[PDB]
Amino acid sequence: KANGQVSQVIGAVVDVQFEGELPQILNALEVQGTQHRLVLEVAQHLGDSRVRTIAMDSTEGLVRGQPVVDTGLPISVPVGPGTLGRIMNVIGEPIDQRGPIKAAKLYPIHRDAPSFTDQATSAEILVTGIKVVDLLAPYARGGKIGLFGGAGVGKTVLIQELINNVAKHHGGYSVFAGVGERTREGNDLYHEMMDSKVISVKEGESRCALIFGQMNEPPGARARVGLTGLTVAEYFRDEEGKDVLLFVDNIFRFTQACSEVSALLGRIPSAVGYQPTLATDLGALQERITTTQKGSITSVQAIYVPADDLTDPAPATTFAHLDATTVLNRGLTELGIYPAVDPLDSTSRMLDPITIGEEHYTVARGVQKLLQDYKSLQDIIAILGVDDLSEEDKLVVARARKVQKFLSQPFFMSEVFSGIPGRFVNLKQNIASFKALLEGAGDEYPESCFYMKGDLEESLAAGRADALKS
Amino acid sequence: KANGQVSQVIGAVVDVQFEGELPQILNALEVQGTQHRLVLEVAQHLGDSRVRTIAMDSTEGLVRGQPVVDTGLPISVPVGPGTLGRIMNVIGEPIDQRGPIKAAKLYPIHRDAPSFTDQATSAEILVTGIKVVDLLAPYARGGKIGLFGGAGVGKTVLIQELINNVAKHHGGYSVFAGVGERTREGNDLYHEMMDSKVISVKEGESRCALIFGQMNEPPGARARVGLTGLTVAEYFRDEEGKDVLLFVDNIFRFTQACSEVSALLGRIPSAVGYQPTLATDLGALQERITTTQKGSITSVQAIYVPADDLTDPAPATTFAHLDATTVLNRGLTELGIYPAVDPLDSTSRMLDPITIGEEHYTVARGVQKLLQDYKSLQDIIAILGVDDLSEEDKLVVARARKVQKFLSQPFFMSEVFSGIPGRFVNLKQNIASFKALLEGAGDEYPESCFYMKGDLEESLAAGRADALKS
Amino acid sequence: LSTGEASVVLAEKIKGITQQNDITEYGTVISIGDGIARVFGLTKVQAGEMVEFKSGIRGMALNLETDNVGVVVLGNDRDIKEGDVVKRTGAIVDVPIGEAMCGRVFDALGNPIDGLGPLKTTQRARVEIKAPGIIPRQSVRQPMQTGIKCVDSLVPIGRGQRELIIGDRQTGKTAIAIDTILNQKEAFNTGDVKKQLYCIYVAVGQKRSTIANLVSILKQHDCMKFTIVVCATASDAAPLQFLAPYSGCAIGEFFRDNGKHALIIYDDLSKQAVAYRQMSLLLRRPPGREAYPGDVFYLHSRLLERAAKMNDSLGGGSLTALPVIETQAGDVSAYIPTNVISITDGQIFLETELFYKGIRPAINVGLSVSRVGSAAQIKAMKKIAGNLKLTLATYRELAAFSQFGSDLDAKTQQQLNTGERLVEMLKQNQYTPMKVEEQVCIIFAGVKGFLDALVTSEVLKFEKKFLEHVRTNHSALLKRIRDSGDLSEVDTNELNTIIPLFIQEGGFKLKA
Amino acid sequence: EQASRMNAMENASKNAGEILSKLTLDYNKARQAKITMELIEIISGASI
Amino acid sequence: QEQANLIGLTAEQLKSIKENDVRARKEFLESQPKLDNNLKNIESVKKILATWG
Amino acid sequence: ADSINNFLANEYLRLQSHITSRALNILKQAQAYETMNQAALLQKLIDDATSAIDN
Ligand SMILES: Nc1ncnc2c1ncn2[C@@H]1O[C@H](COP(=O)(O)OP(=O)(O)OP(=O)(O)O)[C@@H](O)[C@H]1O
Ligand SMILES: Nc1ncnc2c1ncn2[C@@H]1O[C@H](COP(=O)(O)OP(=O)(O)O)[C@@H](O)[C@H]1O
Ligand SMILES: Nc1ncnc2c1ncn2[C@@H]1O[C@H](COP(=O)(O)OP(=O)(O)O)[C@@H](O)[C@H]1O
Ligand SMILES: [Mg+2]
Ligand SMILES: [Mg+2]
Ligand SMILES: [Mg+2]
Repeated sequence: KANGQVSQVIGAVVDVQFEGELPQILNALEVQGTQHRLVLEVAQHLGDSRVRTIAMDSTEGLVRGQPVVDTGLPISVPVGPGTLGRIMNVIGEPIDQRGPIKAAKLYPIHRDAPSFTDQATSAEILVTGIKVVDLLAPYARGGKIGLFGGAGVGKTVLIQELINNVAKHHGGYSVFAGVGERTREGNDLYHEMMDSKVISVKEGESRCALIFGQMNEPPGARARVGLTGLTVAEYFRDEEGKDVLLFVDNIFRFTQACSEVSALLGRIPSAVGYQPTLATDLGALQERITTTQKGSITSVQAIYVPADDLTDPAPATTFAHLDATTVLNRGLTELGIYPAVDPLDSTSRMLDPITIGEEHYTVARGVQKLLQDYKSLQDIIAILGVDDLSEEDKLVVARARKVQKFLSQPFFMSEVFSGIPGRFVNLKQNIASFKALLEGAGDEYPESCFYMKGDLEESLAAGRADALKS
Repeated sequence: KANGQVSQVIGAVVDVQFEGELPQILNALEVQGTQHRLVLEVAQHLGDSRVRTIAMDSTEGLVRGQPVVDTGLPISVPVGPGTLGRIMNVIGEPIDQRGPIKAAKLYPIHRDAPSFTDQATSAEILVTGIKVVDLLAPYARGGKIGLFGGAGVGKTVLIQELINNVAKHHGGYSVFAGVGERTREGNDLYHEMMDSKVISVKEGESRCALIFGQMNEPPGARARVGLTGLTVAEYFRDEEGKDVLLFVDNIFRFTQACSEVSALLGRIPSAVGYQPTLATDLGALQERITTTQKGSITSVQAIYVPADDLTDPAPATTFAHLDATTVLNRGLTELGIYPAVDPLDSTSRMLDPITIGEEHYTVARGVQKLLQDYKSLQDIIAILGVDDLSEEDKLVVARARKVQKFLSQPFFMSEVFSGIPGRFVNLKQNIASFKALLEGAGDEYPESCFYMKGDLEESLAAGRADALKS
Repeated sequence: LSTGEASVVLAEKIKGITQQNDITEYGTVISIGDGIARVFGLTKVQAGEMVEFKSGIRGMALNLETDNVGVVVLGNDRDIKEGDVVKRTGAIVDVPIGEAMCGRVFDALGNPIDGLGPLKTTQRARVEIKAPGIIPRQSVRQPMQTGIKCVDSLVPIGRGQRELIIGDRQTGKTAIAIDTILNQKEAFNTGDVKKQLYCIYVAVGQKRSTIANLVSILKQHDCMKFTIVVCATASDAAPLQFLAPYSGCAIGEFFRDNGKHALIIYDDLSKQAVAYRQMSLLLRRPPGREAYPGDVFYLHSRLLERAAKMNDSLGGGSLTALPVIETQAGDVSAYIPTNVISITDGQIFLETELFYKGIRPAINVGLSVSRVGSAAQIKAMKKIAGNLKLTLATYRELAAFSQFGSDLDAKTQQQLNTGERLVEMLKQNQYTPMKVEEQVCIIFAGVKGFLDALVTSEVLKFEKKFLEHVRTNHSALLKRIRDSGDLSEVDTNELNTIIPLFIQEGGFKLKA
Repeated sequence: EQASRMNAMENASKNAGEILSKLTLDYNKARQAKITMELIEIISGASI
Repeated sequence: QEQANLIGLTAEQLKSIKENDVRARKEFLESQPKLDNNLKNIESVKKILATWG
Repeated sequence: ADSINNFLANEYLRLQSHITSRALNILKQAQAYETMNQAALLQKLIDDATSAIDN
């Protein structure tokens, strides 16, 4: 019927003038007479039959007064086994050139979070194979995980490792959502997924869904692409009931995207320019990613730290919603330690004496206390060497270096970068490895033999060989 | 007959719509139909017969169009001996539940400061009983006194001691204006003055007035309740040539309260968010608190230093108006010394060799130089220690520590915390005690006895007692 | 009461149900966005008055302008549309209060989210009410046992004060609150109404999964029977997060005015400031420093100032507040933390370094302080608490010389070791509250220096073994310390004699 | 002893200067961010 | 009739009460003393503990 | 002799406290169920009223 008419176009925000029967908020509107159909979500009713909406695609080419049709429903994206192995757009359009997606029903990307009555704990550890992770901040399936890191610190490489170790062996479906990232990784990930046989064109395979909101998309798209992929995950959680691995690339872009459009929507800037609805908008997206009685969703979410400022409102508020935390430090990367995980900043709710074995708890605190004490002395160690340091303190410093170097290990996905084969460390080997190291097993060997090693026994073989050659 | 009417209500700011004969600025308006007496102070004339006012009580319950009556005069509060020994509200209401207040007449809280020709300034030592104060920062009777302190440094307890030591045995009256502080302290002080007989129910007694603008009051009231207490002191000053003791609690709340509404009033925020009229608003209050031909006022006002940042605009401007300054340091509290009076930062306009005796001035600087030298040695002592110092420096550090610890004095208000009964130190014994230490009279005895002592003789007696004990 | 008599009263009550409806003014919404609704007309509306939309969701009229009215949507604002009807109820925001609140979980508005059944309550109090005056208050002279050794000994909390749990993320801020609720359960079982303390937990901007885990722990320990949980999650609108603190506070005033004792625990208030900031910014109000409104200080002050100790004339009730504050990088110089510290009486600083060095609860005694001081502690505690502070003070000083080394005087070695015993003594696990009388015994053995004999690694386990040994054999001793509340000389001699004796009895590492 | 001590103080004073200079850069960087933050607050309040 | 109608204690409802009484007994009797563990290894004491009941 | 004489004495009180506590718990526990049965009966009455409205 085209009851709406474009009133004004300002960047990604477009207003539409209707004669009557205004659409509800969050409803999807389609502009007519423009290739590459544009979808507009209702956000505010400015009055006088004027509604302000956000644009998902480039607004270049729009003309004031152009008609607009009211669908009467929010953006509905296809969900079901058809999305498996298929790449979707922020508005549910397939961008993989694979044909139309076969979905039983179209669910709206806007939905309320699960109630308080429908909530499950699911306190079960998730062995990822990374000793530094399983030791300090062990991930638990069905809980929320957060990866904090700056520009070029190893967030993507870490995600690829988890996918190789967890997603492949996983039984239930999976969902990958990219928000404001380089499209090259999306292409490499898709082809890499096909080569690994994780996904195939044959029907009945590819127990994993792919969603991409790469930077090429304009504002508004990177802010709602997560809801699209999240809706695909909620379907498997409630309807299918099986476990789901919701891989979410850097999410800071979502919050950033909102800020990029908040100013245009007439909102007053926040402390450092963000939108005032950052907490609520982010909360609605975060409260929906939770395990319930129907199914569990183990979400691995990356958080980009702007300018390495952890005190920024966006990442700071995210900590309160995460169960397991893994903060990546750039200082470690300079030293060559990979994965550059900060053990004193990587917090995890799963770490407690009652949930995990008491031995695992003691070994964890032993390493944290060791590194914590060493960290309290790095200042003086910089001004002057450790020679003048006390004997007991020198032992702490010496053993701290051994543990720090042993934390690093090569990844299978990062095999091309370093050039050495990856390592998969079992949980039992992880605990036993650090247990013997804290006791003073490999203290006699040089700290170099522990660099990029999988198990403690591997470092001893290298350390013993280094002593034999000389 | 009400001429005005409520037109706009947002937060604590309320606008009234008048038909004719608008009220002058600062006038008191009475709203009719409220469960509690609400008073509005005219602040700005916005034109079109509109006036913007600030509410003294909670604005909840108001209604647009509610009639407003014009009193034709600013907020008038009861003055006279009837207020002595009674708690009063910002608008003059008795909140002590002891009945109505009897006043010979009502004076306005807004008035012009006394002229310059009739200033009649005078300097007179005030023996407060505190040795550290009477020595380094002597107070002048009839001059302003500032107690700069952070959050939880001991400035509130120090005020209680000054009242216990100065207010009592005072021929004239005293006024206590507590603005913005917690109400718990108010109830404690009220019960304290009652037990200490400073206030009583029997008429003709209680030579002390109490005013409270505690946190429980909304904005605007905390910014003008201070003026109410001043009007009471001004009455006792002009009408009777009696020395008035004005004990003002933390005043930063006054400037803070103004900033809480400065935004809504239309003012542009300052460098630190304060109102542009900070200097003028503070100047109008400081100029009114001064001695004149009729009477004198010895005002003891505390300045809360948020985050221990003395560079804040509010306290920075206050230094220019104060005669005596008492800056509290948090480091001393960590050492256990009380009162934690910073000897270097604290200054007094009376600290002049011409004003006070030359001997008093000499001993004062002797201590300041001793402490200043000891502070510089802390750097080298940290790395090398006291042993590596020369004999000259060792004696400096030795006497400096004894003098620093000897500054600590237990007062009556600190008995509950420490458990040692308070003590009063005279000016003569104070100067003589420190003068002897500068000459090395106590260099032989340990530095432990020169801690929380009143007089040097008390320290020597305790030293000998410890000897016979072992 | 016979079953027939009760049924008749039940039927008679259902008979006497009145329902009156009067003309209620309504207005149209000029605009709606981000939860803010501009309403046309709807005059003679009171500030903060409750209004109902077409869908059925409520709203609070905050901004009363000559042109329109600024209303905040108290829920999801998807169904709201331009021109919709808005009916004013005629009553300020309120919430249900009573004894039935205990054992349930409600939201900011007060609706139960447990799903068990409707709330059976008849008393409703206004959310925002003027705080008590100066006369109704009373000096705090009753201890509020939290169950933590370091807290109950160094930073005593008396019923009626305000203590601030300040720290960084994952520093044990919530762990302290849980331990307190668990400790009060024992006093609830025993028939001592003078020591029962109703617990109220206000969750503001927290994931429901965490609150779900929180409630399960209370039921596990059976401590939910006397706990009230108010939930204002992140998905909840900012006004809900803004009213939830005051909402739960009104529930506490019930026990306060009724001579009872209630403990309210406000979660991170920084989240409230963001919701309050968001609510203010969307209303087109001029922002202050850090984008927060000008009267943000009045917010927390008005909320915390209500907690007080009512005098005996009103029943002697008391309301204790334990607001929590989350710091970004341990910087307490920020605006919001600085204000809250100046409002509360004492503050508990949590350090991340101490947490990872094994000092859990990671409490920085150097900065923590309480206005009430020893006025709340019991006689048997003040005597031992005083010496404990001095000993710990010296140990922190000698900490540096430990690195210096190369020599150690006989006494310094003792003071260095003695302090190490106390630090190892104050440590406490999670979900393990201790009784007040038990702490007095352990804290006593530490200051006296008996712990200097056994190795430090054996001090923590010695605590458990010692307490168990006392409860079985020395039961009369615990009763006297509990009833009388004082450590008599007879108990000192007996206690002073068994502590050295027990250490020799049990199998420990006596070599210091 | 005196020989090694002198060399140690030289290396220590050297390292002390390098770190002191590094923090100076961060101090200036933080100074610019401080003026930026405060200035935006004033503009935000002046806008309305 | 109200005697039983008001309080209709079912068989299983009273059965649970009876099990608690038995449970209290077994706990009271089977409760053995807790002394030094590795020191009470005498043939006599161990025999008594086995037949504690 | 005095160690066993005092043991049986204090043990006798512990047994007495065990019985009185058992006799009191069984009574209080039974009362708890009795109140639950009464509430369930009355709850059915309220449930019948609500169903009548629906009809
Ligand atoms: N006293 C303690 N003893 C043993 N473990 C503890 C203790 N305190 C915290 N932990 C562990 O720290 C984690 C949770 O910390 P906690 O929630 O208590 O601090 P928090 O400041 O409230 O965190 P957040 O700010 O994110 O809500 C858990 O892994 C817990 O096991
Ligand atoms: N496990 C690793 N081991 C060794 N080097 C690595 C490892 N991970 C990353 N590097 C290097 O770190 C760089 C940045 O990693 P990346 O995940 O791409 O950061 P970003 O989050 O910005 O995408 C990579 O280009 C890679 O060269
Ligand atoms: N003379 C004193 N000696 C030792 N401790 C003190 C002394 N005075 C106060 N303390 C402590 O200071 C705290 C009170 O600080 P306060 O005076 O109220 O600061 P503020 O003025 O900011 O409110 C109390 O906990 C009290 O135990
Ligand atoms: Mg990356
Ligand atoms: Mg104070
Ligand atoms: Mg917490």
